[PDB]
Amino acid sequence: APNIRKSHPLLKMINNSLIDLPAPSNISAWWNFGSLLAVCLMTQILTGLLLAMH
Amino acid sequence: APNIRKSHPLLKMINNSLIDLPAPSNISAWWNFGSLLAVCLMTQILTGLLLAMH
Amino acid sequence: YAQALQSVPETQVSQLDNGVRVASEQSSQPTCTVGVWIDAGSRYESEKNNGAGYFLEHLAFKGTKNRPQNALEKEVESMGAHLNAYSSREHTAYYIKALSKDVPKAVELLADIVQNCSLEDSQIEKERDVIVRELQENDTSMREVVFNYLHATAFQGTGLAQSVEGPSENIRKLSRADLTEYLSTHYTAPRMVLAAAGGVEHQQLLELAQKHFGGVPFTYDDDAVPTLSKCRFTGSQIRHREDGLPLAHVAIAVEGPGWAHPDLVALQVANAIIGHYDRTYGGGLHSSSPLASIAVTNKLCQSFQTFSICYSETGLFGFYFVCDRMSIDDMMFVLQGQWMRLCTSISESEVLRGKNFLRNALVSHLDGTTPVCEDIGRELLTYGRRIPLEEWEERLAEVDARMVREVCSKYIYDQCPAVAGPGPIEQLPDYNRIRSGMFWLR
Amino acid sequence: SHTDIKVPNFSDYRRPPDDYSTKSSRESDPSRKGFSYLVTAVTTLGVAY
Amino acid sequence: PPHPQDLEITKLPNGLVIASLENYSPGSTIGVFIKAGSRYENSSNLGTSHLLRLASSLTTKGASSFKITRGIEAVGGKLSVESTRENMAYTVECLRDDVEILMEFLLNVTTAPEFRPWEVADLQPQLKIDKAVAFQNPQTHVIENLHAAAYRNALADSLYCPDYRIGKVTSVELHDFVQNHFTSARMALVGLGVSHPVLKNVAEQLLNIRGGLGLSGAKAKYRGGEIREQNGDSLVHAAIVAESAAIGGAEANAFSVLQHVLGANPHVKRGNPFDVSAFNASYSDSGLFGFYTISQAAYAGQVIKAAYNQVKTIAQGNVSNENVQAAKNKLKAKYLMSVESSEGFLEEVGSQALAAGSYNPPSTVLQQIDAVADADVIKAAKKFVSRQKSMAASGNLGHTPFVDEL
Amino acid sequence: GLGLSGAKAKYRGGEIREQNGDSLVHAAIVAESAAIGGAEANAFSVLQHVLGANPHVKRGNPFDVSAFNASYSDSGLFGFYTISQAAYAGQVIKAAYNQVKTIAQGNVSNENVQAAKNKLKAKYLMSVESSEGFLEEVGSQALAAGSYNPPSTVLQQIDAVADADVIKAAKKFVSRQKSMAASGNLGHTPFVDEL
Amino acid sequence: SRWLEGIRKWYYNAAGFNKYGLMRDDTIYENDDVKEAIRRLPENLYDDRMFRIKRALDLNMRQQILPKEQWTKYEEDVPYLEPYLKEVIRERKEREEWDK
Ligand code: HEM
Ligand code: HEM
Repeated sequence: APNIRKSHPLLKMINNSLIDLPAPSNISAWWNFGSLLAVCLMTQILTGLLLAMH
Repeated sequence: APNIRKSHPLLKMINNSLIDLPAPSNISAWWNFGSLLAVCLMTQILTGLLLAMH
Repeated sequence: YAQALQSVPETQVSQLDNGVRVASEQSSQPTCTVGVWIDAGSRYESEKNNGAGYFLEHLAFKGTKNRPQNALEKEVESMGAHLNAYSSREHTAYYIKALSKDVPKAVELLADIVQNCSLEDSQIEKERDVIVRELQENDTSMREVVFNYLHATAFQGTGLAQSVEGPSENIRKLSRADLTEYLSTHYTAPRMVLAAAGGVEHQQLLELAQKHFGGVPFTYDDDAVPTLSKCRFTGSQIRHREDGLPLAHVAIAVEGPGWAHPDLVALQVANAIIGHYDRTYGGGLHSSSPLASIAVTNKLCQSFQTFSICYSETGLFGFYFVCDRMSIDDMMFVLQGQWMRLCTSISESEVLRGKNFLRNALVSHLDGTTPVCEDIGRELLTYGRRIPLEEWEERLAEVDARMVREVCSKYIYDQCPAVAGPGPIEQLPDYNRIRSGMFWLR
Repeated sequence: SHTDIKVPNFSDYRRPPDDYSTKSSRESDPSRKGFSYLVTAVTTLGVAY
Repeated sequence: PPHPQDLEITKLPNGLVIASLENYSPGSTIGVFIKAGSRYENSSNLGTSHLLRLASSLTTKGASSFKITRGIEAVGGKLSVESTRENMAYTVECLRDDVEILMEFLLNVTTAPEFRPWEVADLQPQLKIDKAVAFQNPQTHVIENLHAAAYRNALADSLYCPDYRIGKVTSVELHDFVQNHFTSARMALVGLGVSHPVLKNVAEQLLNIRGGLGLSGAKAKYRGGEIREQNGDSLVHAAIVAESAAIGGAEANAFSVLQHVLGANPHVKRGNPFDVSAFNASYSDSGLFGFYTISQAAYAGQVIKAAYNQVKTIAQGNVSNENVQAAKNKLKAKYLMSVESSEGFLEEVGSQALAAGSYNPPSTVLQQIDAVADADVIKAAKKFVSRQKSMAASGNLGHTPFVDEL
Repeated sequence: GLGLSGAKAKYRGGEIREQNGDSLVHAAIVAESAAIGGAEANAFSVLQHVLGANPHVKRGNPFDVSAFNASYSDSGLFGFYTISQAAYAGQVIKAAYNQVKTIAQGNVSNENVQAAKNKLKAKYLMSVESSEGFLEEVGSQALAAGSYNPPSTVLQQIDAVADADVIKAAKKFVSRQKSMAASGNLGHTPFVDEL
Repeated sequence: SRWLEGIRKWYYNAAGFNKYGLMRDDTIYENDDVKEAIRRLPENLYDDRMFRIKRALDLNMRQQILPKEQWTKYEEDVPYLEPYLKEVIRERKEREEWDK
């Protein structure tokens, strides 16, 4: 395939979840928390790991 | 759908990786190691976790 | 209704000092149909004899010694009578349909055939190549090859496994003799039945037959009827693949009880429950027959049919669907699920209809003269006498839910089935799978 | 033509001694399934332990 | 007792002839015959008849598409519709008192059809296939084109909705088509295994359109057509006809007897493996005669000219007063035989109770076939040979002739 | 050398109608005639023009009508195609037809012929400006004949004849057997047996 | 004493789904019934509703409503789907019943 971003087994996973993903247009700001919750997690796991090391 | 095992977002993942999954017929016994390697991992993580607790 | 049945005239029966059984149903109809039904099929052939009975069928009409082709044909056509017939694995027959003003003439014609076929060494050689061709036509009818293959594997290694027409080799080489050898061995009064239905009165029939069927038995063999070697069923499959065809055919089945057995009624009632579909129906709302409904909702197949084909001491209780390369699986899944449901959690609301639908068939099973005659012919030959609608009624008018289950499960649950499938069948799962599709995770 | 096709012989070749024509396969197999399932029944059993 | 109870016919004030016949069968069948059909369509609205023939099961006012299908099924009933270019019969079988239960749906289906714009919009794609399977028989395709070349106006209309019109029939054209043809003056409530009074007590509810004549198919004008369908199937289906016949017209029985006087003649007259028969359709205000010939490709020519020559010389006096007796007696049979199976028989009691309003007994129906002979058969053929002909054909054809080559 | 060889084209009085309701009928009527290289040819070319304004200027409602003309090796065709509104197709065909008819019955002034004769001269000379269409000319002849008729004589030939032919060409049409073809609704359209 | 009619009108204007310009029926949650229902809806209406619904999402997307004038007035709200939606539901209850 052409795009080579929609054919690759892994990118296709990303380009279908953070790009090309159909989202309503009128999404409110309340929908910003799933995002935050996720990055909130990345953050904990990081700081935590780094903290567990001591 | 009928099967209700090939329609569900999660089962469909399993029924497509441990059932209904097309495998060659002449697969040799050497192919038994991916399996083992995986269960080998489940085992470590288990015993380990349980061991880390002390 | 019950009265309508109760007022249905009895079917006269009587054997000759010969051995032939002469039965009939007098009606009124200016027309009628009479014919003989033989206790002979392909089942009775050998590895080298197989096909005879069929080679034989294709000559039965082409003339007798008493009156050559040109004539026989001319004499029948001329009287507006119709002569037709067939042969299965355990049952052959020849019948004529005229104006009951000719029982005697018909009767004579009949006899003259089942007793003196010309077997013109010159005619034979012709039909030989006619069959070999006709056979290559029966072939592309994937709806029939499939059943043959079913029997083949279902009763592999036995007399039943052989197809009614027979191998091309046999047909290419059967001898003027073999045919005669097949005729004089199986066409005997004890195994034959002369049946009729129409304006015909029994006596005139008897006499007429008793007159043209002048057979005489000396020894005890002649007078006795030989029982066949049992046929071993075998849970197995056979896959004739070819993605070259437009769609696939599948047929799965368990061993059947056999005419004699009663349950063939309860079992006959169950099939009425799953019934049959066919893209020309109008019904995503079809009463039960979810198999049909489902078949419509999810587009599972082009059609399917439930069947309880049975024989003397065995049979086949299964189903057959025609489907697109891609919906083979779901179809099989869904269907095979119905058998389980059928014998594991059936309901009265279901069996109730089941029955009715049967009774309506049971009756239309006798719509006309030719068909009635077919029952008398058969009934006697396979059951022993005749079963009046009045009877079939009760038999299948007292089947409740628990009865269906008990039986179906008795014949279907955890049994090793026999499947067959020609066409683009890559999607049809392995045996093991359809196998474990024989037990419900109750 | 398909009429020209037979199923090879598994007789002896593979069939267990209770399987050779002219004898109902059915009288002998509830016994055949009984064995197999018993073996499996036992494994589930041993495994639980 | 003796199983005799004169089939009673009672023409209601509407014109709705009601006929019955209690033959005492364990199972009975009621049926609504009508003078509808594609014979009444225009350059537009086409196929509306066909689609109508498929809508059988769509929702009505007295019962829903669901209730009707499962309704009939719960009893072991059978709802079905047999249609011709100029007549539609809506039958339905069952048994005992389960007839009473059956009737409601039949009643509704024919007079209270409320074709819903969705239900039809969702049904029409059917045509595509119902038609597709039927056409798996070369025989049907050629006959469709036969009439095409046989006429110019009505009756020359297709029996299966033409392609171009599939998803275009409207929920309205269906009402309008019904409203104008499903009218008491052109209907009949026939039935078997039923008590005539009881069959009458129903006809009363079955009253929604006094309409009378309603529409009216334009008199079928004749034409000397010829359409060839090139497709190389390996074997040609060729049919040749000549204006003639007419149901109820005396000239009729003639052909029926020539239909048999002919056959062995054309058949017993040819070279190589084939098939040939005498064709014969007797319509309301017209009809057809001739013959269809399934023949091997290259040999088609030989096989057609032949079957033809026979029909020809047949007129030139090649009929012994013998051949006529044989024939005359074959119809007697085919008639009497094609009436054993109640449904085919019911088709007889109805067809007449709709056309005439009477019932010619087997006695006279024969008296009529017997009534004439020879001084006609020889002649019927003449009409053929002389009159203008119109042919139709399917298959390779390359070796097949055109009517201008006879 | 010669290789194969197309069988001489036998003529037939055919008529096939294509029912499809497109809202407007395409009807064409022809009669055996013409032949490339045959003298009788130029005649129609001139009738092809002698006709047109006639059929066109002779009708009712929005439509289109022209004189058809194909000149083949061992045969040819003449007549006319008529794109017309549905229901009006009948009127539009009979008309175009009547004109072709009466045209033969002497409705051609030695004037109309001059006009025409001079239109071909143009269309010829014009349909040769674009090299590819021109190349089509140099070739078609170098294949059929093996020569090259100069514009001088090609005209000398179109001029070579007239009137004592146009009136006549039409006759051949009217009298001879005809074969029609059509697409569209058609329901209001006639068959050749209705002329 | 207090008209449900008085109330209904209160609630209608209270809800506010009209400041976006959409009919009552333009808001019913699309469960199985409403889905069948809408599919039976004539094409006129379908596209009408389609646009309305999109025009509403866009307002909402902009955090802006429609000018007072354009607000659909209680008494002019057209129950375009309720008739359909109704048959769908009773058609179903009929089946939900028979199958028992
Ligand atoms: C899901 C995300 C996490 C949550 C909700 C979380 C929450 C907390 C909480 C409530 C504390 C107490 C802080 C205090 O003393 O006031 C804590 C401490 C700690 N967490 Fe996490 N934690 C998370 C993940 C992790 C992970 C994955 C690690 C590292 C592998 C980690 C390692 C620790 C350690 C070592 C402490 C002790 C040090 C300290 O409390 O300052 N945490 N965590
Ligand atoms: C990928 C699988 C793992 C491998 C290859 C692995 C391998 C090992 C090795 C080589 C040892 C040394 C044993 C000895 O002392 O001789 C060990 C010790 C240990 N592992 Fe793992 N380990 C794995 C996962 C885990 C995990 C995920 C845990 C628990 C969260 C764990 C916790 C420990 C602990 C606590 C010890 C120290 C106790 C001991 O050595 O006896 N292990 N592991």
